[PDB]
Amino acid sequence: KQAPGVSIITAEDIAKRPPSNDLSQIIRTMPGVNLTGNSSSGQRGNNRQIDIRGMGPENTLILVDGKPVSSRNSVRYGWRGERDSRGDTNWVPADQVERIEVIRGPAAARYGNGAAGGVVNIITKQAGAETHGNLSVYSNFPQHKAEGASERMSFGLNGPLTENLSYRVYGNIAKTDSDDWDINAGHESNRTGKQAGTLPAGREGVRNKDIDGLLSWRLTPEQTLEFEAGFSRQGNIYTGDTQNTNSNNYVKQMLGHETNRMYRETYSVTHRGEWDFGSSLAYLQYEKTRNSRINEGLAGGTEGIFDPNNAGFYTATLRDLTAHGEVNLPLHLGYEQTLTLGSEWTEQKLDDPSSNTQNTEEGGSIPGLAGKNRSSSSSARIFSLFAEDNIELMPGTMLTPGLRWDHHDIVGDNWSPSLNLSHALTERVTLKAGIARAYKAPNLYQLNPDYLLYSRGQGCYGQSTSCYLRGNDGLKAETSVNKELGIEYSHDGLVAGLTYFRNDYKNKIESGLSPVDHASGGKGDYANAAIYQWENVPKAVVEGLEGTLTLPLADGLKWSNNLTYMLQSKNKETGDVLSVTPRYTLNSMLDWQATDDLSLQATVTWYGKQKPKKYDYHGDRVTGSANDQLSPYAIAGLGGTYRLSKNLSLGAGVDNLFDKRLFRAGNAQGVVGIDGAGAATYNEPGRTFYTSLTASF
Ligand SMILES: O=C(NCCCCNC(=O)[C@H](CCCCNC(=O)c1cccc(O)c1O)NC(=O)c1cccc(O)c1O)c1cccc(O)c1O
Ligand SMILES: [Fe+3]
Repeated sequence: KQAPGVSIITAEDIAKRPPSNDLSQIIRTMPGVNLTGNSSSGQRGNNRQIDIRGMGPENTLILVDGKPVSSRNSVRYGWRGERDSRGDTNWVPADQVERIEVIRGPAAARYGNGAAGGVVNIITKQAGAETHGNLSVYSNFPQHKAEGASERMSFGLNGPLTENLSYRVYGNIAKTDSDDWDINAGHESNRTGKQAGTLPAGREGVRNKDIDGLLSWRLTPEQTLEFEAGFSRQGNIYTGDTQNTNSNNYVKQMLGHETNRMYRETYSVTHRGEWDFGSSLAYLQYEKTRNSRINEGLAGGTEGIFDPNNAGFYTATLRDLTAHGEVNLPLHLGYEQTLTLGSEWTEQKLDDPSSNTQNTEEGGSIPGLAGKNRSSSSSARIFSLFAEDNIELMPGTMLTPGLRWDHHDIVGDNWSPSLNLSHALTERVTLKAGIARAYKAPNLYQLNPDYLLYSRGQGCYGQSTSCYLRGNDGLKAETSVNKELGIEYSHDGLVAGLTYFRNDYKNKIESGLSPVDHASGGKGDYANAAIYQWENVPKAVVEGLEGTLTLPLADGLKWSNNLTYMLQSKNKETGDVLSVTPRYTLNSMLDWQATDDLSLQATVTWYGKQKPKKYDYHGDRVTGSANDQLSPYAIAGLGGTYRLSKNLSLGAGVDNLFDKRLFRAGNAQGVVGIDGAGAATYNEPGRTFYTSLTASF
């Protein structure tokens, strides 16, 4: 379940540490993985997503059965690098997952665009030779009522209909209540003036509806043809969250209301063929995401708060089209080896009405940008060709080179080579090394010169004068040279391993630091504002350690541990951190199979210290509560699963047994009337009992 670079989570693991609702909860406990924001602002800080090796969650590519999820790219990408999005790990329900694969660093680059951190691939349970199904229910109960409880019901149902014809379907209904609007009261950062009384929000709630159907059709013994369609819906429950933690009356009106809904529809055709020379796979996916939410402002403090002048919903639409071909070729030659050949094509169409609406009446107008009625539409296509060769130099030693070439229709050509070595120093010991250069295509917001934010001063780098920030079709893609060197002892369920990783991070895209221009005209002190773009930041670095250790204490009894230690995370231009992660993270499970029918689990997670950014949006050094750090802390849990028959199991447990709690105080830095909160940007939920029930044939 842990090799160097790679982790599997199984369906059995999902049962022994049941997630509330989102899978991020269990995915984040792998080595190398954190749950964090994309950037340092702390904005939308209770909306944290899976991060691989400190590279940010935009560089974690989420797959379902090998097919991209791109839905979050429908949510506005803000000045400071965040989206008001819960991410893309909540589309498949926990209890219909067969396994999750997490692939980190150099072994992930070959997957291409947006895998600089790595790939997380959520794999669903499939039909068997007979009809099976299941019914899974989960329900939790926080000690403190402020905190939102979660409820989850999902079925699955699968089998043959003819000898050439099979199916699987599932459907899920779930709800995570929001935190009370006031859960952070008395923990909030200092707030004066007109910002007096405002609150850093707790966790947003979500309602889920997921329905998938799959038909697998065996055209020949060697040819399989699959069709599936997916329908999901998430609607939130709002609890006061605003980009800057300021409030108005529209915010309060909606408290408890659904203010955003994502409908996600996937249709896919997949043909899979296994024959003399080897294997073929090819697929078409159409993902259509509709992101309906309340119109928000786009200027300064008003960025990311509901806009009262223009009340009501807009709908942003993402149409994402993915097609993929491979075959593979066993090749007997100088070295016995295996070769893989493939193209990939994608199209991202984005229609977003609210995002390109900022006007130029106050900061003065911008040559080449119309102040009104700018386009909704943005798009990019990448075409890609690749080949991997997997090579047995001598038994138990493997070499895997591959080349990916990608043509982005705007950005141009990218070349992402890779090379992955494993060696058995001993029948017990294995050394692994990898060095790849991964690829990140600028997202459609960064790329678009119709996308325009404005600030009167407070958000402008290197000045207090008003400024604009503008998209930039000139940009280069972000690339990263992800190096990793690791060693693992592995014998009779004793596993002990330690990996060092460094990713050299080139052209990270980010709000720029110097004006490229100045507008002309507009009003008063704010006239002739500065113009900044999205830049490529020349160099950044992340660096750290991953470890695993697994000891069989006796037959009934297994002690497992995963360790992340983050050495460095540095924008080498500004010297500030890229993300806020914990210095280290240790997850420890004890697994007692107390009887053939009772399993018991104890867990602990230790989080290290967390430090905020050094510099504000001006580039100046922060002060007061902006500096505040989060001390190390641990979260422990007990649970069990009691099997009542082959057809019926029960679970129960406690998460956060000693009620260690944390509270979102605000964003990192201070603005006028709103003191910063440093690293205290999220809510850690308290003691929480849970129960569960799984019936299956
Ligand atoms: O005095 C300023 N703005 C006008 C005061 C009335 C606005 N008061 C508000 O409560 C609201 C919300 C203020 C909440 C605190 N501000 C922030 O957290 C903030 C964050 C990032 C960037 C900013 O410019 C911010 O103000 N501001 C606006 O209506 C506003 C409109 C257009 C352009 C802006 O930059 C805005 O902030 C000002 C002066 C220098 C620098 C600024 O960023 C200012 O907003
Ligand atoms: Fe402002």
